[PDB]
Amino acid sequence: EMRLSKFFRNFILQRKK
Repeated sequence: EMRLSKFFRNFILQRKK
């Protein structure tokens, strides 16, 4: 939905941990 979750998404995205 947002590209903001990119910079750290590239590192790793684990919203649900």
